[PDB]
Amino acid sequence: VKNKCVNFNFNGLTGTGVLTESNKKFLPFQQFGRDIADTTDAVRDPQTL
Amino acid sequence: LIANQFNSAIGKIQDSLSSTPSALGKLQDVVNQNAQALNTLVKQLSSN
Ligand SMILES: *[C@@H]1O[C@H](CO)[C@@H](O)[C@H](O)[C@H]1NC(C)=O
Repeated sequence: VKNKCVNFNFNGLTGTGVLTESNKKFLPFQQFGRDIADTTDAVRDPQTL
Repeated sequence: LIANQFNSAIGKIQDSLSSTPSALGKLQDVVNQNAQALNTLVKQLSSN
């Protein structure tokens, strides 16, 4: 579910927030991204990549 | 003569401000200090 404030548990990465479609381009081995201050800001879905 | 000197001084002041990326360091230091303090405060959350 997207565009809503909902909890998530993505491959052990747990958190609360709103999930939106992003324009970033992970390499095909990375699972989730981080910000400058080591804050989770993007996640690759394990079933849709 | 005084008017010409005044105009030349103003022009030189603008040129000095434009062609020197170190004149405004006093405000840049404050901005950097605030941003770095916020960054350190946020990064402190990742410590056990
Ligand atoms: C199994 O994994 C692939 C790769 O993530 C995914 O495309 C597929 O939908 C999965 N099968 C499911 C969720 O039934």
